[PDB]
Amino acid sequence: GPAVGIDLGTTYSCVGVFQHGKVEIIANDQGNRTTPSYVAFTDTERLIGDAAKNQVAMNPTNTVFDAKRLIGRRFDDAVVQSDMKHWPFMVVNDAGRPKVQVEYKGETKSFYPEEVSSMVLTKMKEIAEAYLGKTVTNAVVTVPAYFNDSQRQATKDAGTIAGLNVLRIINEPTAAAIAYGLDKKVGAERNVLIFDLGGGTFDVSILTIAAGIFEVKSTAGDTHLGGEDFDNRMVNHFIAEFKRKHKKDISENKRAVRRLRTACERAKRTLSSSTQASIEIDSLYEGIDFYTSITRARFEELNADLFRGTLDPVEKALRDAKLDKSQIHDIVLVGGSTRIPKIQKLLQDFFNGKELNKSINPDEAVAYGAAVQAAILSGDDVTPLSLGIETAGGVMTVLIKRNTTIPTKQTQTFTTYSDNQPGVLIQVYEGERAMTKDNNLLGKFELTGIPPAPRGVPQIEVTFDIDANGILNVSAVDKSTGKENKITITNDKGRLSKEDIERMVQEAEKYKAEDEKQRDKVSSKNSLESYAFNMKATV
Ligand SMILES: O=C(O)CNC(CO)(CO)CO
Ligand SMILES: [K+]
Ligand SMILES: [K+]
Repeated sequence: GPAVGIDLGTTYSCVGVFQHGKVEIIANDQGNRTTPSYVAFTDTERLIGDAAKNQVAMNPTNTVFDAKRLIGRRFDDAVVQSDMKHWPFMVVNDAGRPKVQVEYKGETKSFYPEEVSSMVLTKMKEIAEAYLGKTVTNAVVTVPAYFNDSQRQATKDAGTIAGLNVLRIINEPTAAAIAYGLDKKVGAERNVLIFDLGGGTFDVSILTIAAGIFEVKSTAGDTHLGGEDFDNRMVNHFIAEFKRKHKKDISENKRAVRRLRTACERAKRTLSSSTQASIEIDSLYEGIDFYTSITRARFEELNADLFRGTLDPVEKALRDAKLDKSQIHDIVLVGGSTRIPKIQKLLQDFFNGKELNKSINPDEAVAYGAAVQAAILSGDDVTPLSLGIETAGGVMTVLIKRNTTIPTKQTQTFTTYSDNQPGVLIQVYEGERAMTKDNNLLGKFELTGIPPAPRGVPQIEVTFDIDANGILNVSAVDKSTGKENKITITNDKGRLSKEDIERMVQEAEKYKAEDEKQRDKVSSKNSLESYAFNMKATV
């Protein structure tokens, strides 16, 4: 049958299907297009989704949430340890592997984070099956771009337990871009900033999209910032107001705080579309009815630090991506909290008036992209890789960047690394990695007869030329004598598939921090040696 796209989120999960040329976000039993990522254990039954969240106050100890925070992690991690403080459910050490302890049918039961996530995936699969009328096995599950291999594997394992065959694990920012069809946009290297403000998590990702290939240049955000924090500021304000107006603290009564929180959540939604919102609660504390109103401006004032702090991760992502704000070509809003007008104004003003892509429901965009990717996997002139030469230390120095329109001619000047160097070896490589060993060797040629001189004085000009056919000609000239040597590298049709380019870009993303340190180690950027570093029998 048709494959489904699943957004497994920390607070909420969404499932979508591409059928008859259209993506449909599938509603649950209660008519909700988003299902809470909550699993509840009771003396008689196991509850998943909205039902679990509705009874959380009654059974906090046995209601589980924020499993995505523990997936593919270790009990020792500071994140795990810090998070446990705010969780009513028990997290226990099992040989350093985090597991949740709950009471189920009178037996204490412990479950892995992937097991809890599998139960959420089971509900999403069931929601899809009820809508489709057919069993759904194939699925594409999304993960945060910063997730490591163990977290991604743990997510795939959760689907495997659920009975789903996970065709691919894809980044949530990449899924949002696919939903907006940024990949299908014409041209070269569009830079995309995904601004994701969920209920409990904030993510900012910069992606460069070129010829259908996505590269995650940078990631930034706050794992503990979301819409709930905005609700908390409103709740604290109203508790203070009641204490001033009626001289009572309602914080003692759990039900009173819960009723106020629900009113604050409804008011925040109203404030997204209206200037003011009304709070009406009967007998909130000691029989006193609380009837009051809040303006959008007061809501903005209560959350001013949180709203403006959103720009700081955007600034860090731009610095890590080494891009100016002007170089961003597309901005995508993901998450319900992005509906807030102040957040949109702060981002648009920071980007000097740039339009924001908000057209697809922010809560459903990641699932929408996952569904398009699932369909593509199921039935449903530019340069592919960076081209460069090896510099001293086996470093890759790029002369032609990936996705550069062809024909192109690029020239750089290099020097000897050793005193009285007789010659230089020009080694041509293809790849996105800092070291040539991690890149592909295309050809090598030798320039010799260099006049004896101190290191840094001989000048060797290397030129890369691509005739429109795509044939690469690499030439080196000794500037002192005019002596030259060149290699012609044939472009075989089908040498690289789309997957081959994707794997090498994904490898560069996985090792970006380590790759940067290797670039920092060599003092001179363009010094050339007379030997292949990869074939040296040292270290
Ligand atoms: O909360 C998260 O896990 C990430 N946020 C999204 C919800 O899953 C996914 O991108 C969208 O807000
Ligand atoms: K997801
Ligand atoms: K997020």
